[PDB]
Amino acid sequence: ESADLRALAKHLYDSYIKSFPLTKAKARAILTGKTTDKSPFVIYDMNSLMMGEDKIKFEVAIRIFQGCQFRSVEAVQEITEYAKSIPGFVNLDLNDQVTLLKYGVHEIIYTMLASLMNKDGVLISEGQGFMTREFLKSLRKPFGDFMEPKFEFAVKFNALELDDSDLAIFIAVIILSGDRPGLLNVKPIEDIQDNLLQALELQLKLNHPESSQLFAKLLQKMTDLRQIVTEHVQLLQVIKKTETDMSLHPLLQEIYKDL
Amino acid sequence: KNHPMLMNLLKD
Repeated sequence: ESADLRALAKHLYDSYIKSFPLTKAKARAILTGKTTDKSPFVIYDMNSLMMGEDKIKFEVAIRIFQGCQFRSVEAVQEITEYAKSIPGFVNLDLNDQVTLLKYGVHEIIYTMLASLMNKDGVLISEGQGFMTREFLKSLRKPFGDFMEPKFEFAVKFNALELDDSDLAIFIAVIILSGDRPGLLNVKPIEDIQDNLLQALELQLKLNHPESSQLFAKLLQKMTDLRQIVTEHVQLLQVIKKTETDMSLHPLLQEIYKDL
Repeated sequence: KNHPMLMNLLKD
């Protein structure tokens, strides 16, 4: 039955709008400056950064880091609320609900971060900002390579033309994974994933019939995510060695057990 | 080890 999967697909688009205030659509309207309804403040060097706050309400490299760490937590809270709305997620072994979040969360961040990105920068601060890719690359040595990996992935990723209804199910799929180290009841997690996967596959053919082997292409990107996360996890640690100036958030370092 | 902050994001 296919009309069962269209229920699950439209259901996860309701949760997605309810759990994530800035969608890809709202972000496209902003990034497509042809919709110059209310443009954002471009931050392209250290001088336009200091002018950022005064206007778009908020060392530079540390200050930008602590910024993306403020949104990181506001994403896990939205992800986590979205995690709860995936059928059967609340009924799972609550010890594995933590394992699902711990390993799956950054992968959703980078997925949805690609929405706010294009070749040149990233929508920041509810879409009121737009920090430049080059400015970020031209940061201090340990940070000149913090966002660039994500910008390279997002360019490959956004070429799939996924929309919010698409992304929703793909988001659920990533969350529900058996691969995660330390899962207890691996069996009931895989049961629901196959539902989402089936739901994903059908949603993709309906909304993108004129691109065959798209459901194919998307899943290869699910493993590309784990490389971003890993490499980012380990580069976040060598900075913890040289930068005792930093105080990383509780929630983030609660999940930042590497490997 | 069991991460306390997340469990309070699930209950609520």
